[PDB]
Amino acid sequence: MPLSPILRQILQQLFRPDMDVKTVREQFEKSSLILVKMANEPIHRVEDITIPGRGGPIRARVYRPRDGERLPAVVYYHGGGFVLGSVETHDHVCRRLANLSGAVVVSVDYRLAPEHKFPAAVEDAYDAAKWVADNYDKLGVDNGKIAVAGDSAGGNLAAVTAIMARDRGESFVKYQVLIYPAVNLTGSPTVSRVEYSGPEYVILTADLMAWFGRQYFSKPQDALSPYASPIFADLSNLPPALVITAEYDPLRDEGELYAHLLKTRGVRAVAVRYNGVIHGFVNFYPILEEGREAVSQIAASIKSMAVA
Amino acid sequence: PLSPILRQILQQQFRPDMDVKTVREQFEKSSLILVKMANEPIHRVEDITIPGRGGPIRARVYRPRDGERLPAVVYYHGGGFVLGSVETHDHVCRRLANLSGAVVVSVDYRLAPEHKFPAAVEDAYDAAKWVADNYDKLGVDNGKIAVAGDSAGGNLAAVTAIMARDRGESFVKYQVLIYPAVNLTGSPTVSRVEYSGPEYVILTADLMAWFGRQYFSKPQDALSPYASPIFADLSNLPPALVITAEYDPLRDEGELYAHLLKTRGVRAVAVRYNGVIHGFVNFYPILEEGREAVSQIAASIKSMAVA
Amino acid sequence: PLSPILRQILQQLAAMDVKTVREQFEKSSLILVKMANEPIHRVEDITIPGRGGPIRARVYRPRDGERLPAVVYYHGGGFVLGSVETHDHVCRRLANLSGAVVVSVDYRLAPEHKFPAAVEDAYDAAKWVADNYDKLGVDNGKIAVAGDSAGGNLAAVTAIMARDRGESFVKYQVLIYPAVNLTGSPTVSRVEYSGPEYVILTADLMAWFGRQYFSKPQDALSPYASPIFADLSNLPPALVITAEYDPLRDEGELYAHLLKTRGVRAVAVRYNGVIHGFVNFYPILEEGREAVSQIAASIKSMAVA
Amino acid sequence: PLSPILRQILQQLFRPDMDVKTVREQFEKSSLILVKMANEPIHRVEDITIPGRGGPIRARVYRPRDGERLPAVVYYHGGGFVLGSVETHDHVCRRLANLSGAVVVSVDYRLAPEHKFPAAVEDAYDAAKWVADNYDKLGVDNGKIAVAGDSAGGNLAAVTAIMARDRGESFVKYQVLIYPAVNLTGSPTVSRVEYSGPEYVILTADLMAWFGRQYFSKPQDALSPYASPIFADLSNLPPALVITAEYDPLRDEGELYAHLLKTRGVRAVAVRYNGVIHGFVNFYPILEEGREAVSQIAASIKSMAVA
Repeated sequence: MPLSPILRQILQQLFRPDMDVKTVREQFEKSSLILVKMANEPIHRVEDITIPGRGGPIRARVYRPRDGERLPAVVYYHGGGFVLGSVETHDHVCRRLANLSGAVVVSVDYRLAPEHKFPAAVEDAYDAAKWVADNYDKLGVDNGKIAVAGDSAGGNLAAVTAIMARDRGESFVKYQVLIYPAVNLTGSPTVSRVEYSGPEYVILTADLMAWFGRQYFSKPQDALSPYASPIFADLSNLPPALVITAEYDPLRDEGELYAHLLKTRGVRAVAVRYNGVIHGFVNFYPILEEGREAVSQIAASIKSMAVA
Repeated sequence: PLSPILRQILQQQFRPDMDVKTVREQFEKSSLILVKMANEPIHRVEDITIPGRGGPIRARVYRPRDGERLPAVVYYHGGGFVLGSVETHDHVCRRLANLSGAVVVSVDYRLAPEHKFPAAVEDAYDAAKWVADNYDKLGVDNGKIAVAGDSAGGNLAAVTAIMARDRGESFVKYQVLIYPAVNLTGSPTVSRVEYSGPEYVILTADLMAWFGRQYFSKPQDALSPYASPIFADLSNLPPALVITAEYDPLRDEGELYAHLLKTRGVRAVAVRYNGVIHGFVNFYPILEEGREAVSQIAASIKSMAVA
Repeated sequence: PLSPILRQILQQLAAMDVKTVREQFEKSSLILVKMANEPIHRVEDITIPGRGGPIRARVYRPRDGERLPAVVYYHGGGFVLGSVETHDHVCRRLANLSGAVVVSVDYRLAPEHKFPAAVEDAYDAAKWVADNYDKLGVDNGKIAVAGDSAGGNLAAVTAIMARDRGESFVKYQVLIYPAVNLTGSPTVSRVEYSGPEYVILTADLMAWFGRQYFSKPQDALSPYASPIFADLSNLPPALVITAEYDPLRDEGELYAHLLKTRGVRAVAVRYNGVIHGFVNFYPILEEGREAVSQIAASIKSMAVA
Repeated sequence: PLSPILRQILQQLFRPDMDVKTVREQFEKSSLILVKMANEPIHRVEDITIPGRGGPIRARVYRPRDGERLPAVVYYHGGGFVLGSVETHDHVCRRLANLSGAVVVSVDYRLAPEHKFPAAVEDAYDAAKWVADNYDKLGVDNGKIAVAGDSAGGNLAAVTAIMARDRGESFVKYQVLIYPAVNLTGSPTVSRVEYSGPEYVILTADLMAWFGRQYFSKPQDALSPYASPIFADLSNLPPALVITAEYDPLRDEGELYAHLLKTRGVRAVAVRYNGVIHGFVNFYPILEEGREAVSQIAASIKSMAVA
């Protein structure tokens, strides 16, 4: 299927491996905020909290779409290659998710690389989800059940959080939504990785992916950890999964294989491919119909635990 | 790959010399097994008679809650233009109604070969138009009507939007096409040949050719845009959600239809469900993909996400 | 992903009545012909009496001998463009590598001669070669048909016509990214690779060719226009070459498959990283050289049979 | 779709706890059926002993015609680095020799588990270098040597080209990789999972995992570029022809390898054979795809068409 015409038009606008992390971070915030502002999403209540993690205080933003106790809970991890982003760059997606799902969304401001190498973000991701499950009365959410959700690098963090919970014999993760996740962080190529990582696709080029990996990892061998590459994990007894992939996305192949691999272990799991679009398309919902459709789908899937 | 549960299911005889009544009986019986295992509730449900140009059209109205000015979905069941009824898709409609908050009106359009094309197309338009016109008796909002259908009914849904468009009418605000047949000529796509071998069971080459013979008076009739909406003018059509399945003969054409809508300025989204075959939505009591699809469909209609 | 050198070849390609488009196709093709600079032992032009009048054909003979194998070749060009001259290099190289006499047919071009003018010429020339083997020094029982793109269509249709008459002079068919469905019925590849970025065969160019070829668009429904709708039984064994980034890729590969369903031995090979028309670029494109080498050797040994 | 006859061939039917010798016997026996039905002629053939670093290596020399300074092909049989011999691919080597005009030297490299990685790799390079060094004894042209191999043998061919390059040697002018394994880690591609279920028989998920356990001392060794050449520096390698199969687990990595070669300025062609599975070349007596492949490969070597 071809690129959606509008996306084709949006892509015609003009990164380097030598740029410093700070500059790239600032541009990614600036660019992200354009989308947030055009979304202009409402939210009934929102506040930032500090969650005590292993590596220090973790900032989280709590989006509450309505009044009431024992509300459903989503722990959300923003994308950005493990290097970029924050709760600010995905704020609109979280608000809309909250409002459509009726769930309290807790978006976790995990530690970024290269300052905090793998597994810093993984630790924060687990610590924050566990904190939400354990401190439900402070938040007015369900006792010790959450859905985990995230996009791209955040989809990795969602999958691995589920895995870490399973490895610790914890049962608080009830549902997982992986939005075009990176599940193999080794340098091993898939057809989609090579096919859609050319400069022409902009958002996730080969050069950028290589750069993210150099920031994320302290040593090559860490890419082989199942907490880095969850596609190498034992996938039994993981919670039901929705995996969203994009057609013209380097991570498409591995995303679709993860869903299948989940099923081979008897986990209920659905993979859906959005045609016509690139990696990261959910954040463009104000101007891409596919983004709106995905947020609708993700919300309703969480609300009813449709895959379970 | 095919979902593991689906591989087990697909393990196990249609003939092109079967008489329509037999195929109809077996289709209803199989379908009803799925309806029973779903065991869906509904607040209110009534069967009505819509007076169509070609005669009386039975429809089933599923009301999931109380209130006037509820949104509505006109639903067209699949079955090759030859099989099925409101009964065969009753679970899907109740579940759609419940999740969407919308009144679902499922249409028992006339079947081929007794009523060849364009009988069912004309009934599909009449039924949808009747729902619009009689919004008050239904307690539905005439400004919030969607059309939806699976397979052949996905065709009838798409064509109904076209028919309304051609008459300058605006009562279809949204269309959800669940693995629709949009090119009824024998022109192949890669998917049409790839997933139509006997081992896929549900929509085989033999089965497709047989539907075609039942539906049309002459094979050339498939060249009509009311038969093959992929050949229609597609401008000024309502926003569309197209659901496709990975292992589906109709996959390519449905994804192509979504794309062609976009090229005419119509907002449209194609989503492919991996590891599943044509017809998988009706299998939702046992396929997670099915449940996810109904969830997706209902929410997309409820919020008109694609618009 | 596209071959990098083919990226650079397309970036340098951007950088209309039929006459002008014809002349530009001729001029740029000749660049490739000259850079190939292929030798040939003997070459001369003949005049084949066809139903529609005389048909120019070029005979490439690679060696001395009577009873040589024969290939009737039909050039591409969307039924509107091209000539024996635009594909001279490909034909010379095919003959040298195969050892076969190649008879390239200068079939009548649209819009001057609408469908089925070229179909009629393609059949008449293939038959003439079969009938006139002695004056050619060829074996009338070792004739293959071959052609690229529109010429691929002509070769498939010529084989169908012979079949319809119960004639057996066509023993092998090599369809080089053929167009087998000329209707507006879409395939995924037709839409996927027909954007401006691919240059050689864009949607606009395909539509333009269709308007030139057909007197009315519904003529595409004829099985002599769209051989994918023909009965495919008892046709000669086939080699079908497709290109990965080609609108016609799906239908080419569908055609090979449907031959198999009817009991015809048939092989479909897809060349990765390349676009429609890649064979003619062989002097600067490794896929092109490989394809000519494969086609020539397949013909020589009738490997698929 | 699968070629209909291949669908038949497959339908006429390994377990991960079988011992190496039983699987070797069964592989040899079944291979020899195909060798017998080809019944290829050869002008001259004899077995020689090549002194490798790790000991004596049997090679079979197929000479298709008279003359000194004939071109040469060093050929490595497939079999997962565990099965096979010069015997199992004898027909393919004879036919390749006759069609190419080249002397073919099929190398009986050491098999795992007895001789783990990098035993076969060292034998492969040593045999090829020996051919280049002893060109006068074989009557070949030391400036027209190609490497070739199928599956595991395609890996060995690829890696031999890399080893020659790493030593500043230039005796490998051409490489033909027939559905090679170029990534021996457990990292998946779409094709690896898609076509590795039991219904494909020839190269299943269980068989692939079993081969990886035999070949490697420790699992990390697969990260070596001499085991997984797709991770190697690919600059300054010889021109490549890569043959893939549509319904093959190794399809994706094979196509990726040809492209990676291109990114480093090496001339390379990847061609996908449709309708067929891994190993299809050895089936040429009964598969048109097999005969076409042998024709293609031999002609490409003869003229060094990709160069």
